[PDB]
Amino acid sequence: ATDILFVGGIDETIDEKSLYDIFSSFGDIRNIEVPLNMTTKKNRGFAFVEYVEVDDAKHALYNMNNFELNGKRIHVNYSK
Ligand SMILES: [Mg+2]
Repeated sequence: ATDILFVGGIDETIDEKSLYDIFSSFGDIRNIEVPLNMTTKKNRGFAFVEYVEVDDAKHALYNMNNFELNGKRIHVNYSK
């Protein structure tokens, strides 16, 4: 367990704004990274969510792994 989550399988509509409003439910977010495709201006299918608190990351990972966002099932892993 770490305070940084690798999030995969995100729908093309998800950006930093929408992922913050989803993942901020679990606790204080230090940083969110959703790289954009410089051609489509859409995400590349993954993000990093960093919590202040490892306990918040653990709660987020339990609750969001295999959860469905906009009709797509997401993958949540500890990063590092
Ligand atoms: Mg930290």
